[PDB]
Amino acid sequence: QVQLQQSGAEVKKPGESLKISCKGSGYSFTSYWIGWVRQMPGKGLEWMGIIYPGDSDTRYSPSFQGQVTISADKSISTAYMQWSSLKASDTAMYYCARSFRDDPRIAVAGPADAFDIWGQGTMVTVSSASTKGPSVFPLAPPTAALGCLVKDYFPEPVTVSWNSGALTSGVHTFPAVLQSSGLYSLSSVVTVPSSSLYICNVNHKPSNTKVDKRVE
Amino acid sequence: IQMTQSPSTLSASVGDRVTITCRASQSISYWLAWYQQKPGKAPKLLIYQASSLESGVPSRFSGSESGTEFTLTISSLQPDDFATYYCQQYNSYPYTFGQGTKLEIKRTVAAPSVFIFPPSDEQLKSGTASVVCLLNNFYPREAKVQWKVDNALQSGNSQESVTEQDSKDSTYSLSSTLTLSKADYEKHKVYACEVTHQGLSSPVTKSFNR
Repeated sequence: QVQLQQSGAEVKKPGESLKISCKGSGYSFTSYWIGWVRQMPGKGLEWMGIIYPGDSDTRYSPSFQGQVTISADKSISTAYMQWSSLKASDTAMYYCARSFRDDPRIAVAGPADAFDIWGQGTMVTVSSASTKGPSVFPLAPPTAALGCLVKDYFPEPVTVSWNSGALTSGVHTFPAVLQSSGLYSLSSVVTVPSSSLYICNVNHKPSNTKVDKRVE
Repeated sequence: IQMTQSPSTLSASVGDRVTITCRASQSISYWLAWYQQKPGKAPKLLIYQASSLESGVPSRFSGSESGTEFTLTISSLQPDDFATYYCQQYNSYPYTFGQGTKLEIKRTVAAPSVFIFPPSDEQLKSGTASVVCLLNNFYPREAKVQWKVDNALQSGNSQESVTEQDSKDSTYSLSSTLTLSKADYEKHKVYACEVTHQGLSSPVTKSFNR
C-alpha cells in the first residue's frame, strides 16, 4: 500500500525545538516530491514548502522561510520538518503529502503536481501551560437538560461519558475551547425525561485524572 | 495567487447534483486540484489538472475550467460526500489553497431548545463563575446568542462551541459560556442569554436571578 506515516502528536513549550517526520512506504521515495501543509485549528489548508528527497532540492513559502527547515533522509525514506523556536501560533495539524506523477521512472520529475498521497497528520500544540487535570462542575437542571462543565485542563483531550457508557442517547459533548488562561474548557450535556429527576465520567489521560461527578 | 471558493457553505441532499466553484485571481492555466476533507482526517485528492479524475475516486466527481473559474461537480451526491472541499493552484509558487466549501446535509428548519445553567456553588468557591447557555438540536446552523447581565449586553467575555451535524437527525447543538469574575458575578442580579434563530418567530430568552 502506498502510504506516508507521520510521527506522533507533540506538546511543546514556546522557544523549544521540534522535528517531526514523514516516512514513505510502498513506493520509490526518491522519485516524488514531498510537501508540508499546515492546518491551524478550525481553519483551512496552507502550503509551507516542498522537498525532492532524491536530491534535497527545497522550496519554502515566504511565510515560512526562516521559520522551519525541511529536510530528507533518503536512506530511510523519511522527510522532516524542524522548528528552531516554536511559537504559540505554530499550534496546528501538519500534513506531509506526496505529489502526483504519471511515470516515476523518469529521472527528472519537473515541478510538484497535486498531492495524491497524504500522511495522517501530526498535531503540534505549543503553549506555556503545564499539564493540568480538569475541574468538573455540575450543570444542574417534559424534557430537562443537565451536564458537566469540564474546565481548566491542559492539554487536549478529555473524554466524557455518561453513566459509564450506559447513557448515550441525547448526549452532546462539545468541542473544547481554549481560554485566555491558556487552559481548555468543554461542556457535555444530555437531555432526559424531567420525570427521572446521573454521573458524568471525565478522563484526562495526560494528567491521569479520572472524575465521576453526580449531577443532582 | 488568491483562490476564492464559493459558496462558503452548501446544504444539499443525497441524489442532488451539486457544483462548487473556485476562481483564481490570475491565470493558473489548468494547474488546479480539488481535495475532500472530513473532520479530523487528512485531505484526499479528487481532481488534478483541473479535470483529471484521480485513480480510485468515483466518476460522479468531475472538474471543469472556464478561464480563471473552476468548477467541481458531484453528479449525484452520496452520504460519503458530505465534507469540506478545497481547491489548490499549483501553477506557481507559493502554492495556494481556496478557503474551503463545506457541504452539509439539508433538512427542515428546527428551532433550538434553550437552557441556561447558573454557576455551581463549587465553582464559586474557586473565584470564577461560568454561566452556560445550551441551544439544543436546531437547524440551520446560524444562530446567535447574546448574554445579558442586568440588561447590559456583554462583549468579549463569552466563548461558544458547536457540534458537528448530528449523525441521526442532522441538527446542530451549541453551548455558550459566559465567564465572569466572582466579584463581578456577585454584583449583579439577572443573567440571561437571548437566542435568535430562523426557527423562532422572535428571540427566546432564558434567564435566572443569582
